[PDB]
Amino acid sequence: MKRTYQPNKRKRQKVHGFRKRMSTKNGRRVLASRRRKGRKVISA
Amino acid sequence: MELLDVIKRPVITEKSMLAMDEKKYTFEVDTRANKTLVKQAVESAFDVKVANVNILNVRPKFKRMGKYAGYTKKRRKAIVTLTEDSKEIQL
Amino acid sequence: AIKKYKPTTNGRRNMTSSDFAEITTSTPEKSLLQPLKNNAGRNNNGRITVRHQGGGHKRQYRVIDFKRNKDNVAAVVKTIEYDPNRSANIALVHYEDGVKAYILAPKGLEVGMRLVSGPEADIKVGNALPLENIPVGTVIHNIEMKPGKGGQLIRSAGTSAQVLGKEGKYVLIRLNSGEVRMILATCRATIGSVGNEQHELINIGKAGRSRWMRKRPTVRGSVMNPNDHPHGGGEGKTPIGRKAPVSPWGQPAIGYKTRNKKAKSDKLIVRRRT
RNA sequence: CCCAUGUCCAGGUUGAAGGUGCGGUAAAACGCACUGGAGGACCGAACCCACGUACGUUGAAAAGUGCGGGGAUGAGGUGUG
RNA sequence: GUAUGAGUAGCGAAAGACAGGUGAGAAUCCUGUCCACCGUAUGACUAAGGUUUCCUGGGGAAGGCUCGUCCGCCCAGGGUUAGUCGGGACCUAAGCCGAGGCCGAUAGGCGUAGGCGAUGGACAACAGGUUGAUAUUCCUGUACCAGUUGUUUUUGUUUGAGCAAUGGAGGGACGCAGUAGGCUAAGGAAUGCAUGCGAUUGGAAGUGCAUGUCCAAGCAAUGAGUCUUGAGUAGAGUUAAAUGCUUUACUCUUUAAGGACAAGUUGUGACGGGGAGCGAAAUAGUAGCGAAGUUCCUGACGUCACACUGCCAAGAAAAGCUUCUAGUGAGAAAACAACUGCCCGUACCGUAAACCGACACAGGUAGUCGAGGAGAGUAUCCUAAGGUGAGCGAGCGAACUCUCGUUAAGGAACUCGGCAAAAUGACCCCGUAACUUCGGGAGAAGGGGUGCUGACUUCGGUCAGCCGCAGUGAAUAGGCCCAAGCGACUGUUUAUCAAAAACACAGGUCUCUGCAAAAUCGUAAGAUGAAGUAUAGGGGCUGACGCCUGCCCGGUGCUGGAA
RNA sequence: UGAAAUUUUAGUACCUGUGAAGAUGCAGGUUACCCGCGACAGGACGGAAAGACCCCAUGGAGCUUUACUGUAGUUUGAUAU
Ligand SMILES: [K+]
Ligand SMILES: [K+]
Ligand SMILES: [K+]
Ligand SMILES: [K+]
Ligand SMILES: [K+]
Ligand SMILES: [K+]
Ligand SMILES: [K+]
Ligand SMILES: [K+]
Ligand SMILES: [K+]
Ligand SMILES: [K+]
Ligand SMILES: [K+]
Ligand SMILES: [K+]
Ligand SMILES: [K+]
Ligand SMILES: [K+]
Ligand SMILES: [K+]
Ligand SMILES: [K+]
Ligand SMILES: [K+]
Ligand SMILES: [K+]
Ligand SMILES: [K+]
Ligand SMILES: [K+]
Ligand SMILES: [K+]
Ligand SMILES: [K+]
Ligand SMILES: [K+]
Ligand SMILES: [K+]
Ligand SMILES: [K+]
Ligand SMILES: [K+]
Ligand SMILES: [K+]
Ligand SMILES: [K+]
Ligand SMILES: [K+]
Ligand SMILES: [K+]
Ligand SMILES: [K+]
Ligand SMILES: [K+]
Ligand SMILES: [K+]
Ligand SMILES: [K+]
Ligand SMILES: [K+]
Ligand SMILES: [K+]
Ligand SMILES: [K+]
Ligand SMILES: [K+]
Ligand SMILES: [Mg+2]
Ligand SMILES: [Mg+2]
Ligand SMILES: [Mg+2]
Ligand SMILES: [Mg+2]
Ligand SMILES: [Mg+2]
Ligand SMILES: [Mg+2]
Ligand SMILES: [Mg+2]
Ligand SMILES: [Mg+2]
Ligand SMILES: [Mg+2]
Ligand SMILES: [Mg+2]
Ligand SMILES: [Mg+2]
Ligand SMILES: [Mg+2]
Ligand SMILES: [Mg+2]
Ligand SMILES: [Mg+2]
Ligand SMILES: [Mg+2]
Ligand SMILES: [Mg+2]
Ligand SMILES: [Mg+2]
Ligand SMILES: [Mg+2]
Ligand SMILES: [Mg+2]
Ligand SMILES: [Mg+2]
Ligand SMILES: [Mg+2]
Ligand SMILES: [Mg+2]
Ligand SMILES: [Mg+2]
Ligand SMILES: [Mg+2]
Ligand SMILES: [Mg+2]
Ligand SMILES: [Mg+2]
Ligand SMILES: [Mg+2]
Ligand SMILES: [Mg+2]
Ligand SMILES: [Mg+2]
Ligand SMILES: [Mg+2]
Ligand SMILES: [Mg+2]
Ligand SMILES: [Mg+2]
Ligand SMILES: [Mg+2]
Ligand SMILES: [Mg+2]
Ligand SMILES: [Mg+2]
Ligand SMILES: [Mg+2]
Ligand SMILES: [Mg+2]
Ligand SMILES: [Mg+2]
Ligand SMILES: [Mg+2]
Ligand SMILES: [Mg+2]
Ligand SMILES: [Mg+2]
Ligand SMILES: [Mg+2]
Ligand SMILES: [Mg+2]
Ligand SMILES: [Mg+2]
Ligand SMILES: [Mg+2]
Repeated sequence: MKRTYQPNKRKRQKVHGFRKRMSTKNGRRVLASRRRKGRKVISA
Repeated sequence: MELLDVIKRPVITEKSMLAMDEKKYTFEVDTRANKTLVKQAVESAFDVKVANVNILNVRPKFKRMGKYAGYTKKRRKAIVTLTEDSKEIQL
Repeated sequence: AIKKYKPTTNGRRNMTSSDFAEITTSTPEKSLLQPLKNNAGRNNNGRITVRHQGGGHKRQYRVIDFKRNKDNVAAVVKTIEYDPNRSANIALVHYEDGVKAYILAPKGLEVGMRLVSGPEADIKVGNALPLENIPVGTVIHNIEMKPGKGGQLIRSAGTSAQVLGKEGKYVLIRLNSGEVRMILATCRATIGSVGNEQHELINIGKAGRSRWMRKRPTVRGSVMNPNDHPHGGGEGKTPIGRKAPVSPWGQPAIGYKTRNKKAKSDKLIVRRRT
């Protein structure tokens, strides 16, 4: 029974990282929304 | 950074005292200081001659008081070995 | 020739392959090798655009000289080599000036032949000449459609075309498909026919061999679901159950022509076939 | 599913093509030995899989375990990106 | 928020016993002894992941399915040392970003140059010791790599040593399978060597018992072997040039010669270190001391080395590196001495109680090492090194349920169905049918042998004898046959009720497609098809192979025609 | 050491009958001292899941086609370039 979550530092950053979010207009929209909501952590 | 700002404080512990017996002294240094800069700063400050400098990064350590939890500040530790025929650092 | 394996195993049963007798070496030319990746039928969007492709053995690209535009000096045929990229074999040839190149190996080519290219080259297997210089009735291959572009037509193993005549600035040609068309007289071609004629007769023998050759399984539309293929669905085996069989995207699959009706090349195609 | 680049498959068994020798013939085909080591080949661990059954079924487990079961140099398993 | 069920289910695979100690309190914590368990692992390393869980000293609120004096918990201190290891200051693959550029209601999409990007290439250090916690990082010893300064020694200074391209080249540079050979680890035996001991339960001072039985990198010398023809002439090229490289003809050489590689061995590294064991106080088995380190047997797909052979499915790139000139050039080279060498990771767990599973969860987790007897073996049983006794127990030994052993006579009468279980099972020998695509069927079937002790063996046997109910005496190992349907076959499939006759398949056939091909993704640009070209590519159907595949073109499609 | 599903309150018998037509609870009669423990599963139309069968809603979704109406594409003409 291999489960869905297989941790990996590099993959987390490459997929959900701050620079990845900033590379795309929609990723920047996510960052804006997180800031507006006030999330302490806006990116992985 | 200023040479005087490079070295922050000595480290006094069982391990560091044993090191002193071998004529190597442990100092907390600015986290951005490379061991070459550390060597220059030690020489200017203490007039001794440095044989080698071994540097290592101490990770921030998790702590908690009551309802609050955080991390101690990260540190940078440098073990400086003086040459023979050199004055000792007096603390 | 074709060697038939003894039926030692059901997989090996009925299998045949080539003996590679013509092949003289197995060490390609380092200078002419190029890297190739297996696109596996996926385009820049990453979507599968051509089904049933992918996997299989790794290959290196051999830079073939389809242009044959080096007319100054003669090229001596050094070796006949297997080419993983094409059905036909290739020939490594050394030009007397020291330039190494690969060409298609015509039927009857042999090590030591001194090929030449240019208008004055004699009509010998492996020579290259502009179509205007090739006498009628000659059998040729590696025909180029535009001058200087390099041979494009008649390159598969065992294929060949025949020169039928001249007219205006064009040359009448019967292609391997039986289609007769005009081709610009300044286009070049190689005298002869592409070697390795036996290629067609190989019996692959087992599924794993197709997988080696980079063919992934083909699934019949009749055994898909309705949302997958127009033939999909129905209880049990079903007939086509439509006006005509169609591709996965509804294009009729039997007899329905697809050539563009306003093709510019109709003016040059004299007699069609296929 | 695919791409690039790595990596894994204890140990046994069988004996294809080809080759050599001797027969045989005008030359052959062909025959007999030896050699040779092919295979989605055979048996079988690791590995992968999941056919039968019992149990489990507020479980040890939101799909498993026990006993057996199939594949195991390939259309193979698997890692990293 | 609190009840009921209820002091009920459950307390999550397995062996512990006792003595002593600690302490308010002990089945559960510590110590000791015996016993037991794993041992191709439940041992030893590592990558990811986790992120302080590591060490030391305290604590017993909560967490731990019981307990707890204890813990991966809580509290306080402490712990990760690199020119050489892995990464960066090196290279590139897939893929990604992308100056200009192309395309596009907006947003943006695509892409050249150029970059990024290891899982690959390149690249200089090892042995021992030391701490409670780090070690190829610290220390001792002995090195190497890049560079700076300086001393000395040679040689060159513009008829110019030397350096040297972003340029020309070479090289890097590569698959799979198959055995064979060399070498070394590894393993085993010895009345080899060294040390220690002589047993009390009847016997043994000997061929008794136990334990050990060797050491780098670097440097030097060599080396099992492995690959490879080597010159010369005349040309032609290599955007300029070249002595380099590529190459065409022509001579001579080719059992060789020359050249390029090479595991490993010997010496030194070593007056060093380890090492059975002996063993100190002032408080341990710890300072410290410390013998021997032979021969023989087996012997690695570990290494030479993808070396050789064979095969088809035809098996990265770039840099480093080596050469060539072009350019650049007044300084160079050697030895020696001293000196310089940055950032990041380094703790600990890691077939797990520390990772993925909500749990201290019978699941999952890449790679390396992985011993002995019997054995083909990493199977199997019992063991070595090493690790562990599983975080509720004490009784009792009812039904019933589960897991397992045995079972008179019968032997499928059970049942939807021989489901389950039983039976067969290893090796050696004899022997083996229909049918067949000649390969198989086939381990068909059906039989026989297996222990121990002598003798002789051509070393595999044979002959003789002995014992038992039984000799692959345990463990681990096919049940078989006749016949029919379906599917040719190996494969694939509904993760988690269906593994099949379903899908695929090789083969067949039809049809499209002349290349800016057809087809497909996309508004487009741009892509795949394909750096392919009708013996190719796409689509439909059928589905090995063998024998065959009849009649109908009126209707519907397609194709052609054009009055 | 210590849950859970369930649970209107319950001092919670049997027969025949009655009743929304299948009663522990209603009628007549019978039986039965109070409280438990170990077992079994006939009943509580037992628990679990606002039945998936069936029907209905001018509900939903996926699919088909010579259903209706559109439409991407493909093609043909005019016209501009
Ligand atoms: K948050
Ligand atoms: K076959
Ligand atoms: K080919
Ligand atoms: K098919
Ligand atoms: K169907
Ligand atoms: K099972
Ligand atoms: K409760
Ligand atoms: K209760
Ligand atoms: K404690
Ligand atoms: K490093
Ligand atoms: K790497
Ligand atoms: K040079
Ligand atoms: K070394
Ligand atoms: K040595
Ligand atoms: K470390
Ligand atoms: K053995
Ligand atoms: K073993
Ligand atoms: K316990
Ligand atoms: K009892
Ligand atoms: K029972
Ligand atoms: K019976
Ligand atoms: K049979
Ligand atoms: K017997
Ligand atoms: K067996
Ligand atoms: K089938
Ligand atoms: K089939
Ligand atoms: K059939
Ligand atoms: K099956
Ligand atoms: K299927
Ligand atoms: K057929
Ligand atoms: K077809
Ligand atoms: K059909
Ligand atoms: K087919
Ligand atoms: K008809
Ligand atoms: K018709
Ligand atoms: K009612
Ligand atoms: K009941
Ligand atoms: K639905
Ligand atoms: Mg460091
Ligand atoms: Mg296809
Ligand atoms: Mg279906
Ligand atoms: Mg449809
Ligand atoms: Mg249908
Ligand atoms: Mg039907
Ligand atoms: Mg097989
Ligand atoms: Mg696994
Ligand atoms: Mg599966
Ligand atoms: Mg099988
Ligand atoms: Mg098998
Ligand atoms: Mg109860
Ligand atoms: Mg337990
Ligand atoms: Mg085992
Ligand atoms: Mg601890
Ligand atoms: Mg503690
Ligand atoms: Mg407790
Ligand atoms: Mg490195
Ligand atoms: Mg882009
Ligand atoms: Mg731009
Ligand atoms: Mg290195
Ligand atoms: Mg440690
Ligand atoms: Mg005695
Ligand atoms: Mg030039
Ligand atoms: Mg070997
Ligand atoms: Mg460590
Ligand atoms: Mg676990
Ligand atoms: Mg055991
Ligand atoms: Mg019986
Ligand atoms: Mg009996
Ligand atoms: Mg019966
Ligand atoms: Mg019966
Ligand atoms: Mg059975
Ligand atoms: Mg046995
Ligand atoms: Mg089948
Ligand atoms: Mg199968
Ligand atoms: Mg299923
Ligand atoms: Mg199943
Ligand atoms: Mg079919
Ligand atoms: Mg009534
Ligand atoms: Mg009633
Ligand atoms: Mg009442
Ligand atoms: Mg009621
Ligand atoms: Mg109910
Ligand atoms: Mg309802």
